[PDB]
Amino acid sequence: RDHRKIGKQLDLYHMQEEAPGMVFWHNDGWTIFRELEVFVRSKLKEYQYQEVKGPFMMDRVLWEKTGHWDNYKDAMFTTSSENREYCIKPMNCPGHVQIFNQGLKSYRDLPLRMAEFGSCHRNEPSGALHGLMRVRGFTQDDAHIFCTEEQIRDEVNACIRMVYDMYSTFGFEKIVVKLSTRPDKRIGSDEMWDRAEADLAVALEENNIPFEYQLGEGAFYGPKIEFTLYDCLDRAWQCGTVQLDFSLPSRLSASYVGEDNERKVPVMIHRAILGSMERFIGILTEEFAGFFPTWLAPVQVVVMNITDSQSEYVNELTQKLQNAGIRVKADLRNEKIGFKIREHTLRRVPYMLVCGDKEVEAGKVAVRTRRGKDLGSLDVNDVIEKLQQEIRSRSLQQLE
Amino acid sequence: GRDHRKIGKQLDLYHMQEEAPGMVFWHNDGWTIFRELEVFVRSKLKEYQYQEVKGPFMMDRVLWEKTGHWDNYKDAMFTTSSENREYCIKPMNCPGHVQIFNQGLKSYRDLPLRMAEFGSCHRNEPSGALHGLMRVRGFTQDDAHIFCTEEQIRDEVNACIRMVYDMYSTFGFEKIVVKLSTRPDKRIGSDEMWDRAEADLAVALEENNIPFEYQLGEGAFYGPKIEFTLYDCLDRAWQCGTVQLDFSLPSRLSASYVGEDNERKVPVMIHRAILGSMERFIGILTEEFAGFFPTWLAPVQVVVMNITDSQSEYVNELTQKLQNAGIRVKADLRNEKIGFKIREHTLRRVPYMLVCGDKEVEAGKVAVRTRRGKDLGSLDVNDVIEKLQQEIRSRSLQQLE
Ligand SMILES: C[C@@H](O)[C@H](N)C(=O)N[C@@H](CNC(=O)CCn1cnc2cc(Br)c(Cl)cc2c1=O)c1cccc(-c2ccccc2)c1
Ligand SMILES: C[C@@H](O)[C@H](N)C(=O)N[C@@H](CNC(=O)CCn1cnc2cc(Br)c(Cl)cc2c1=O)c1cccc(-c2ccccc2)c1
Ligand SMILES: [Zn+2]
Ligand SMILES: [Zn+2]
Repeated sequence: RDHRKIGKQLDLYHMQEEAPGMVFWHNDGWTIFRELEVFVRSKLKEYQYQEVKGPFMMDRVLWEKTGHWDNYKDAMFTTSSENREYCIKPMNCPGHVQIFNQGLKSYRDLPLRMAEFGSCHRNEPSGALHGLMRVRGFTQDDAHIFCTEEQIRDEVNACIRMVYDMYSTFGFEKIVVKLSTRPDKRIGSDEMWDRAEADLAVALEENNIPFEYQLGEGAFYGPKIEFTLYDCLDRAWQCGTVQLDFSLPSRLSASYVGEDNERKVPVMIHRAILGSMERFIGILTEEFAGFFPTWLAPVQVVVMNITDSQSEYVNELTQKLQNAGIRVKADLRNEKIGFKIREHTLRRVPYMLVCGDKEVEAGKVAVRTRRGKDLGSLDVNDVIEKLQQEIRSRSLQQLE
Repeated sequence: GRDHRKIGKQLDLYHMQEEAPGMVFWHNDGWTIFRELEVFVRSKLKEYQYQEVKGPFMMDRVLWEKTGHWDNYKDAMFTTSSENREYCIKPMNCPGHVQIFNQGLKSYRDLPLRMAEFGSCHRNEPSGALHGLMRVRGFTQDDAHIFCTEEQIRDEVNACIRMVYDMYSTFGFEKIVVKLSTRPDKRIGSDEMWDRAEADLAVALEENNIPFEYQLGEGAFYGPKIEFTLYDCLDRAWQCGTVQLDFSLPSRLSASYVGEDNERKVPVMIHRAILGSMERFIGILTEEFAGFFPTWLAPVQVVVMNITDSQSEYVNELTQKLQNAGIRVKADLRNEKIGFKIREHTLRRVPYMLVCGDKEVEAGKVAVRTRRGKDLGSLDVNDVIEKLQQEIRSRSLQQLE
């Protein structure tokens, strides 16, 4: 269950000293990444999020207005052109505010939910880098909700539901929840923090989620909820964050025309659920020990003949699976069926569809799992229908 | 007028600002177009048997010095530093593709190896020269590098040419000008290697019956090239596609494979992009169609609306059915005149406006209006869904008539 070992074995990715903590995604690795993106996109649609894409770099002057420069400039990559200094984006929030600030906004536009697969770069110490877990370049399943003070509870409620919804897909049901309260140094009144902490608390209560306080660990600019999932080894992974922000919109001149016709500053909610896509792929690799659920598998089905005699039946079946939208390969090599099964088992291919004379003659196929189980000979169309359902449902469980 | 800048703002596709010169903020509807263009390219990558990879955003100046690009183009590169080490923000994807190729033992059986990437490139271009989506600092290349043997070059150039015209024809671009650039004075390799390389490009074009003009002496140091310039409906020239042979970079970056003789051999590299800059191509398409995108590219493909509050449930039902069919659809149940609603969706360039009166609800039908203003009449819901699915899946340039 070492993602670095499994990563090399299944040709998913590699790292080099020429680019510390920045992943070279190979074909099969990039297939997993993209299917994870497709999955998160389906949830973005289901929870009424926009999806945007921001530039990689923006003027340091803009980043100075955020307050991040003074506190995190040493963790930021910088580059200059024509006597102007640009920061390579470590976060997507300022970029999202720039898009919000294009066009006059009304209370009618709120809540405005803006998601991005945000490419972030952090100048992390090289010596502390570790595989996909501790990197310099990562992709955040990021979103910023612009909303009224009155909309916070409902919007945080929806974030909590989305968190549990997405973790459950991967078989993560043990979640530890922590609400971080007002720190010693903070902006706004004690009243603002009372209401803000209460909003996070009520949202968790509305979802029947038990939690505990991290007293005084809240950010300068608002309280947060943190979600720690536990893998099958009972190891803790902090992935999910919901962070209230009463600072950044004001700092970056974000406003909307209220129902009272007065100009108002929107509340900002930061949330990531997976956190780092790269890290989450790392966690899944170790969770499944490379046995990715069928919907995530680089190659989902290998169709294979026992002898040369079934080659054309394999070709027809491989085309049928291709047409069904399944990631399929034909193994037509002049090798023992045992040799083929062993190789594709080692490559963690969910299903091996074996075609002998008996299968061809009956219009059936013999189904073998990477777990070494023989499901027997089944109707081709019934198997294809079943594989499609398992893939569409993003099921953790293989055919019975 | 068909200014991509004007349409980009009007349809909420993108914006650019002084704090990020020549770099694009893609808004929801613009990012929808970008992603559909990506889906299209990926369909071709599968058909033409390409792998798809993702490389790091930055790599050590030391490696960029090995390529030779540093000496020639250091001023056009963005650089950043960490722990007394200088890094270049990648202006090209080729060195990264070699890095992935160099991982794992390669044999002649692995060739041709076709490696594609939607490659984030950055060029430190003069800020005064930037304009719209056409000249930018940050762009995305529909890039690929083919690692092949000398013998495989002609066949791989042939497939590249077919892919180029396949993609350009999808968008209705049939006027393509082609230029073959031959050996310069300072070049690598034998006169014989250049003889074979130039012939491979020429014969590939001739066999495809592609008229081309030679650009004698204008080829690169490291090999000859074909360039494809497409013309829009205003007869403006856009150089988008390149097929560039490279007998230099694989050697420079220690690329090798085990030949059939079990001896180490340097692979030939083919650089190829078809759209060129994805951002620029979207700009070209925005102007070509004047924001009237073909249905498959349209941010919102269908709007379903009611005549009274009686049909509001039937509209919601039809809206869900269209969504399940894989169509980008929205319901408009607002208390506004039908003439007001249809004008808003026509201005937003929605291909199809589906209207539900009592006659439509009763018959299980829907009235279909095109954004051009053609009334196709009251048609069977399932007939309409299947017609829309076919138009989208075929990526048809034309709407139902
Ligand atoms: C959800 C986003 O919209 C939000 N902007 C954000 O990135 N929040 C952080 C957690 N928040 C913080 O970490 C705040 C403190 N902090 C820390 N390091 C920084 C480093 C830089 Br270079 C800059 Cl500019 C700011 C900060 C900063 O504010 C966050 C939330 C969830 C997962 C992860 C994460 C987990 C594992 C790997 C990578 C990232 C990070
Ligand atoms: C297809 C890729 O695999 C290949 N690497 C590549 O990018 N080729 C260039 C055309 N090639 C050249 O232009 C070669 C000369 N050149 C010029 N400027 C550079 C600037 C830098 Br900063 C560096 Cl590092 C290298 C070069 C370089 O080699 C190419 C090909 C097709 C469209 C476009 C393009 C068209 C419009 C906008 C943006 C890009 C560019
Ligand atoms: Zn944020
Ligand atoms: Zn290249």
